Amino acid sequence: DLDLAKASATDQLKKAKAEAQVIIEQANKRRSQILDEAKAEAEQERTKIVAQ
Amino acid sequence: AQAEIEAERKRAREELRKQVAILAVAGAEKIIERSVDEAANSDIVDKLVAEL
Repeated sequence: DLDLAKASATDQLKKAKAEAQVIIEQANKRRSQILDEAKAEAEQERTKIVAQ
Repeated sequence: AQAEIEAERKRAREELRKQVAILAVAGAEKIIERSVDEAANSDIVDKLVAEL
């Protein structure tokens, strides 16, 4: 029984590592997806002011 | 964007100055050919020979 408890513990830590990677991955994907939209909108703003 | 606005200001200023410059000399030419005579020819030739 003891060993089943040990295995559950190591499995919890494995799941924690997987979720850490997944959440930081999504956070970096969000960095890029936010910055690209900001880049395109600022650049179209430039184009508008220049045309003015 | 501000940089290009300023550069286009400069470029249009130059574009206009060019036309003014060429037309000034074309007008001067036509005026001269319309206004020279024996007196002006004699004056020019005498003034250059006086320093030849």
